Amino acid sequence: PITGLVYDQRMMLHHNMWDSHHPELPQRISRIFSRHEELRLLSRCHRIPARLATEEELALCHSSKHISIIKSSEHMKPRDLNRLGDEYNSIFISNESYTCALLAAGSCFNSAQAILTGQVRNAVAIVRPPGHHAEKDTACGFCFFNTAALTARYAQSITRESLRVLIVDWDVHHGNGTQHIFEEDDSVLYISLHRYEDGAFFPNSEDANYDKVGLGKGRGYNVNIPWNGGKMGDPEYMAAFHHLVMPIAREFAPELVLVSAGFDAARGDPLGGFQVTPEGYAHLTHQLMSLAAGRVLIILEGGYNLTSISESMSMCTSMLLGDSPPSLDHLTPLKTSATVSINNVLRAHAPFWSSL
Ligand SMILES: C[C@H](NC(=O)[C@H](CC(=O)NCC(C)(C)C)NC(=O)c1ccc(C(=O)NO)cc1)C(=O)NCc1ccccc1
Ligand SMILES: [K+]
Ligand SMILES: [K+]
Ligand SMILES: [Zn+2]
Repeated sequence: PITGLVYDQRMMLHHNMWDSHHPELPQRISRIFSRHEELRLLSRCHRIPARLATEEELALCHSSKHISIIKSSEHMKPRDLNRLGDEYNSIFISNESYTCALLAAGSCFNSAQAILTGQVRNAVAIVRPPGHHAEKDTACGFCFFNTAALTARYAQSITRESLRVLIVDWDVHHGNGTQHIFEEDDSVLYISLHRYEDGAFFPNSEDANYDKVGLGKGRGYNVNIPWNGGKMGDPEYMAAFHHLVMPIAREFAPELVLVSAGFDAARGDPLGGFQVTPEGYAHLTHQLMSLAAGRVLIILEGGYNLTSISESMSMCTSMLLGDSPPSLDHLTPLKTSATVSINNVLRAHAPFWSSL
């Protein structure tokens, strides 16, 4: 069994012209890549080439107007780049942003293709800018195009329209864009765990609550696991996976698993305030590998402590390669509010999933 890896240094060119120290740094992906080399993980993987997504591929999820506007940023003057960035919630743009976003999506397309055609069993994509806040018609939260959602649609386009795709989003923030793109869809099961705080955490919408279960034929195929009341870690994520993510995922029986793998719930993250450990992320990865004949693609989203994300994603790759899961700490008892959250989600999703 072969693990694939895609990384292209050109995705470092997207940058914040107003604040060179903004945490969504080019060095996020180069530090992760260097750690894969130091831990001798990189040489164990099949190297998947990056490529640009095409505009027809972007149109699987995004409107013609959104694609055109972001594409035009490649040729804008600084004053226009500044004005364009201000037309979105939490976006900075440079002349290289569009190309980097194309590279991030196209890299994931090549990895999903490699997985689905049997060239590799599973794969990891070290990409930026991230994707899961991007909506059909707008950029948001450092995301221009929704890489994970696009990869699900691309995978369906090269197999069959009904290919069952699971997206697990363990970035600390809700993937509002991914939820909305698939809200009415029963072919793509979206499961997000995220810091919620009764709506007082980015992206600041009640769409992230546990009672948003999907719409129409998609009812039951949107699973929000919202955390409230302080710092969650390995015990809470392991419990949510044990009682919610994996039972629902097994009943759905995905043919492809995409992980929106932000590492901003990691211990040490300056923005997330949580303390999932690298061993925790290894155990989450190892559980997902029991799905979909092992067809798992791990896609970088957020995560802003350079050392934490480098250790955390390297631990995921080590699991994909088949290494034994590392020992976890003594798991402290579940925090009270996490028990509440799990009970709320179970109650909301019991109508739809007999295994609950
Ligand atoms: C005030 C509020 N602030 C933000 O939205 C900050 C903006 C920023 O960059 N701050 C610098 C900092 C990151 C160092 C804190 N963004 C995030 O906190 C953030 C963090 C992580 C991810 C992510 O993707 N993780 O994976 C996405 C977004 C803001 O702008 N309102 C403007 C508005 C306009 C229009 C409507 C509503 C609102
Ligand atoms: K999430
Ligand atoms: K869905
Ligand atoms: Zn995030």
